[PDB]
Amino acid sequence: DCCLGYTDRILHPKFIVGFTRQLANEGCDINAIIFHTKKKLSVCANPKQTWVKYIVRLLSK
Repeated sequence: DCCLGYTDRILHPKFIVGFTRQLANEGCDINAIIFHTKKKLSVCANPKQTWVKYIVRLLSK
């Protein structure tokens, strides 16, 4: 259950209903933002990307 890398497919804000964080010091070797959909389809994203931070920002508003 660790993200081993990041999606390079588009992250569509309208389909994303929340996220979970993966930290490189809790079991897994890299940090990741895991977005998920209504369907609970999950996708690994790069925490350092501006677009990822933005969506996280949008969910928290």
